[PDB]
Amino acid sequence: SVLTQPPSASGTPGQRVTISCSGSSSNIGSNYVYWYQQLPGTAPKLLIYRNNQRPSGVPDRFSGSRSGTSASLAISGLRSEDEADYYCAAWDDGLSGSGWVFGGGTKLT
Amino acid sequence: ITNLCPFDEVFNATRFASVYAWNRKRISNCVADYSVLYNLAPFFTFKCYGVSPTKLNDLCFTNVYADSFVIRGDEVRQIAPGQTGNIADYNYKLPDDFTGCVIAWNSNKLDSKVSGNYNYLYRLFRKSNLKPFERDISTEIYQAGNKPCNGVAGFNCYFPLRSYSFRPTYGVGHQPYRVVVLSFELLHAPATVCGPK
Amino acid sequence: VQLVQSGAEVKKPGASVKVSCKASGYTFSSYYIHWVRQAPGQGPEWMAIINPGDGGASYAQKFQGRVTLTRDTSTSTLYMELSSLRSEDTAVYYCARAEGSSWLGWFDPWGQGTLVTV
Repeated sequence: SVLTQPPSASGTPGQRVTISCSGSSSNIGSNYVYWYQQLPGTAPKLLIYRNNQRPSGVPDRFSGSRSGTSASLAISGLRSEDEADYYCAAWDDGLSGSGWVFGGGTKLT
Repeated sequence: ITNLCPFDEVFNATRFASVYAWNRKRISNCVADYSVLYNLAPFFTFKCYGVSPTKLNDLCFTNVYADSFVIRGDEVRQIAPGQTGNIADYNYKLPDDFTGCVIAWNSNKLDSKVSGNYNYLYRLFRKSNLKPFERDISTEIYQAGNKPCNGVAGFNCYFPLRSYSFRPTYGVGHQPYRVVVLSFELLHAPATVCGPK
Repeated sequence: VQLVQSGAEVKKPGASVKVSCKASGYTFSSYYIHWVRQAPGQGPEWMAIINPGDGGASYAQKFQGRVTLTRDTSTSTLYMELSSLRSEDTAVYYCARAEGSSWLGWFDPWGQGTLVTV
């Protein structure tokens, strides 16, 4: 597939907003789901490992899970420094080609 | 009346025999619990011919055999008896009155490799078909043309064995799939292997 | 403990380009390398897999043939030569880092990136 993602997600400081990638079988159902965070004017960075506890170090406010054919990431404590974009990564195992299909693009306020 | 069968000694082995050199096994004088088979999700090929799996533990057998090999996805369909293909006519085939059944699942996380893996290979050129449940080992040079060629290969004299090229970035139907096929002789001799009663 | 890229500029259409990033730090022959290129206005894409030493690589569907990939040990460099450039392939080049002897896993730190436009 293409791992359809919401085009943007706005919010207010102190509010908890959740972003969630939408997928299908053999892409979210079978293999792991990751989450990568990119800041403007920098290089892409990883945010999570296998859909579970934090990778190495971050406030516990960042967490998420996966159900069925979709996965969700819960974000609270919105800051002006956290304004960025987030991507999903997972294996594909599709027909005629199987790589690292990423997500689309989301805007955070 | 004993402890258990070496079921995990085959399904969980690391090295698997190639197509043209499939190996048997003597599973006997043990106690078999078939419930533990239902553990891996991708049992997309567990269709069973001789007996129905649901009523699989209320009777038992005389002798069983566990073959095993690694093939590609496209030919997973042609393991059932009576099929026609380049692997069911020259490398391995089953008899018409087959009893027992087949277990297959995908394995593209262990038997595959980024560089590749030229360790599994079949036989494509052969003199003719082979009888059911038969093995061949000879690597004699195939003589396609009507000219005497010995040892030296090339045009009209080919090498019978060709190798797979497994790679992670392939698609379904080209990735390696492991296959184990059993064989049951049902109630024609003293019983040897079964589970709880 | 970090990866460093190179510099590049604009290249004419219908030509070939060279992409390379020097590596320093961890062991060179025990960690796989991922290639990803990121185009503006969308997400990034996966390119190929590398296995240092024996230079075995595997490519995806939409990028087979057009991509040449090479590695060695003494020089400790990765060669990424793209061919038949078109105006659609204006994107930044990222050489990534992997779990180690396994193509499936998380991503260790990336590079600073190299941009080429057509």
